[PDB]
Amino acid sequence: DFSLNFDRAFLPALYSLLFLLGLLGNGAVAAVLLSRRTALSSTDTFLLHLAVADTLLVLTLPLWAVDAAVQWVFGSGLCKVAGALFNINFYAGALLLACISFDRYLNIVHATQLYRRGPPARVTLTCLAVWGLCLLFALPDFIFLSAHHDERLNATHCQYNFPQVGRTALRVLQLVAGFLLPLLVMAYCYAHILAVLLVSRGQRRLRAMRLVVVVVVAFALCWTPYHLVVLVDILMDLGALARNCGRESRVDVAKSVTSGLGYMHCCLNPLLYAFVGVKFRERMWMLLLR
Ligand SMILES: NCCCC[C@H](NC(=O)[C@@H]1Cc2ccccc2CN1C(=O)CCC(=O)c1ccccc1)C(=O)NCC(c1ccccc1)c1ccccc1
Repeated sequence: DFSLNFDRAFLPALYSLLFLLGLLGNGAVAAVLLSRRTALSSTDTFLLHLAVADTLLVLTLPLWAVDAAVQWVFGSGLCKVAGALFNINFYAGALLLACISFDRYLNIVHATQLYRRGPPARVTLTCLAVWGLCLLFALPDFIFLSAHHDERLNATHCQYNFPQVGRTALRVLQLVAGFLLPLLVMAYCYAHILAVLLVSRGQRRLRAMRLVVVVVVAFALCWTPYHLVVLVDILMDLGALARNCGRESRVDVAKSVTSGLGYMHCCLNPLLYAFVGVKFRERMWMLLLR
């Protein structure tokens, strides 16, 4: 019962603070961006969509906190709705970070082949593609997610009724599409950005390099701890390890803590991609004056 009590005494407050801070940060980013009368640049649009995704993901948190505390008490319909929202927004966030990195790489590395004389380079096509792909990936949540009434704990939670092979397949898709592909795209793009910036000439390059390194390190540190534990759980399930109660409890608590840390990244997104740029701070100041 150690894992259950730890969840009870630790998830409510953490998710409450995440909810407050995410609603106050990503909402502020969204408002600052939507306050713009003129056009919005490519990275501005991607940041807007990222802010919306993070807002929804944090919005669904308190229901999950209640789930951890006592039990699901909203029926299966809200189980399905919340799960779909969660997965859609998580995948959207990952792919939007990858798209932001690719846009930065295109603008800085291939700087002389994409030059434009101050037009709006509309990028809504990729945003629609991202959202459609996220819906396609979340379909299984729409299909399977239900609220089983456990006869072992007498509880009632939002869990999948997949077959075991299905659970492993969904875990593998999570790992591949949410972590590995975004991480590789980010790594390539930002390594090339650094390679270009080290051989550039200016005084603004230093902050750019530091920001790039911080962004990559933040993503890696925040998300690796959870995906590594997910890989350990896959290894256990496929027979690569021996099951026991103590290991089960360790895995459960580790998953809880690592997931908390991971959603802390969607909490921190405003502090890295939005508030550090002079453009966004100027827009924020203008808005607050208004
Ligand atoms: N043993 C019971 C809990 C097993 C799931 C595990 N729950 C947690 O750890 C914490 C703490 C915790 C404690 C005890 C009971 C419940 C929870 C809920 N948690 C949450 O925050 C929400 C998760 C959730 O109910 C959910 C999310 C999406 C769709 C449907 C449901 C977890 O793995 N959650 C994050 C994970 C994931 C969730 C569901 C299915 C597959 C994976 C994830 C999803 C997307 C991106 C990254 C990670």
